[PDB]
Amino acid sequence: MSQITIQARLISFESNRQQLWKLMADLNTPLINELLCQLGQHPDFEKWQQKGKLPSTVVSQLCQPLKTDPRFAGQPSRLYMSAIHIVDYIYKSWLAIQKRLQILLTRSSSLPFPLVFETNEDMVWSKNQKGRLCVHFNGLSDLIFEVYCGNRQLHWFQRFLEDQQTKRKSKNQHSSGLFTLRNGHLVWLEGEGKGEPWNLHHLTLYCCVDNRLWTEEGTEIVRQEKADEITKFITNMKSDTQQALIQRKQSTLTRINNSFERPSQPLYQGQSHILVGVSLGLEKPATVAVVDAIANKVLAYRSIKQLLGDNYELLNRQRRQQQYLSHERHKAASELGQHIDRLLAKAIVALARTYKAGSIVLPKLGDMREVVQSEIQAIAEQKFPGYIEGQQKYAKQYRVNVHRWSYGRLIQSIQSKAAQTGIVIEEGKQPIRGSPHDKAKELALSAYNLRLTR
RNA sequence: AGCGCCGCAAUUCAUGCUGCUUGCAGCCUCUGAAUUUUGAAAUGAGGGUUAGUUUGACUGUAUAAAUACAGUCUUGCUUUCUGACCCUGGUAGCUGCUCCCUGAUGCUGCUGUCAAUAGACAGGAUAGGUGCGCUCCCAGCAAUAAGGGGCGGAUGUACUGCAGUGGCUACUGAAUCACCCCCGAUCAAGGGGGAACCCUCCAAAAGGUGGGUUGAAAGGAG
Repeated sequence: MSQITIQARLISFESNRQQLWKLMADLNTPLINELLCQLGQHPDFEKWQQKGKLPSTVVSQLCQPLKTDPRFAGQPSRLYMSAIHIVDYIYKSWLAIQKRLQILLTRSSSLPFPLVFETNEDMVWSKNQKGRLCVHFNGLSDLIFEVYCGNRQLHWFQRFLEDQQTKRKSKNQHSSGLFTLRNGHLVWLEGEGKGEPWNLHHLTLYCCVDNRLWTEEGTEIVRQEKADEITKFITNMKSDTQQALIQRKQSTLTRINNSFERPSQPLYQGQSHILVGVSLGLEKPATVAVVDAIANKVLAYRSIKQLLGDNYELLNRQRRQQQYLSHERHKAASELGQHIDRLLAKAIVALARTYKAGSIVLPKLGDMREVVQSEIQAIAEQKFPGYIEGQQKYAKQYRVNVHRWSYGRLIQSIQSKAAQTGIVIEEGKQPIRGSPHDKAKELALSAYNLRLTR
């Protein structure tokens, strides 16, 4: 469930970029547009409106005659299935957002639609004579691409090259599914300026990798899980296609037994009894309570001011920017909230790792709006005792001065960082009319009680 | 006057210390939370300017672990703050809305000089405020059928008045720099020299050789 996106820039000759632009803009983009129009006019679209799913079999069965079409004749079938995967993902996202919010539905832009790659054997690496990390995809392999990236992204490509060399050196005796690659995305970045379009817009690649494949212990865990799943499926099954499938599965099981030359790092196994709870508020948007959960003595209290080491002014800056943006919208973004959420996630994960924590609880996003409203109400009578005009005025002022804190982004960041480290994530009921530190402590004890009962 | 925010005193607490009784007694030396104060420490600023520095990876030793140290490679992807730079615009076109009063609401307000009133000339954002911003007030103005008061042309109840407003395109160009310059490149490859600090060696010393510092961070895409 955990994936990491690695970004890189692709540099090649002018003729190479010209060929790619002539191959995508004039072929793939009209492909995407025409299948979007076809599914819009497809008679089963109305039936598919009810259920938020779309199998790829029907899309392939409606798309394969375009392979031999004169306008779209020259293109690898891998790019065609990339296009159908892209349209499937886009339509699934459209169904998801329509169901969440519960025609033509076509928009346009300047950069060409991307290129996907689910399999990993097609994308092949090589070492340049200069020393760069060249990549050549399966199909049009005579055209070379140079990869450029930062210091914290080059070692993943080094591991990709090492995996390729190990695969080709051992006569393909190693497992292909054990590679760190998950997905590959080929996009552009809207290069500004004037001139030739192919020489103006940069080309970039995103590689989806798995956290549990970088270290050795993760690679033993994942191969043990895969072997257990394969054996369980075989015993469940214990028909030429199914037969060939079972020999392929046993062949992959044999391939798994071979070990990769990967670095060894000790695995983190947090204690089950130790708990960490995080409470999301407004006056104190994030509070942390590290509790033993066995005896009612709390190991650690942490307010948000201590979490951001020499970064507390960033919260005030983001609040001011949010207020200004709300005022601007009321008349008719720097994306700092994402950075603050990621900083908070890193700080909380570091705090949990310091205290040997293994379980952390977060409030649920859906039912915490009433929690925010009750916190506003509680601080309203906190400021003014009993005259309802005072509480109403204070609530209006406090709402206009400070707005929401983008809780869902924080939830996603915490989940991603915990999955990167290996800390269990739980949910619980946030209590009402209590101190935020006491709120976090009560949430942690409630989470421990729920885990004990369930 | 009131709202949020940064921190100064004092009280309490510990999420800190003193001892081990490993949860209890005391305290604020460091670090944080709650409470009255006030305008003495901090937050705070319009638009951009990089192949930007750092937060990297692997191999071992101390450490149960975090963490520190020694050896090798290195890269330019996307961002958050901070430091420095010019400026509040020019060339040509397109487009929305329009009498007085009372309004919710919105715009403006930096310094010195020529015209009291239109506009320019230079510096420069320490842009009108209690320490700073804010749908909040300080004056002017603007617009909307939010209402009232209408008048002329118009047979007409419809329409127009009683010269302004904001937005979009191609060039221009100011940064194209993280100590600062020069050289061709910004689909690509760096080199040379210079001023300041620290360590070691030569060196009575001056000075030179070898190394490091010339800011810190975050990243799963959609």
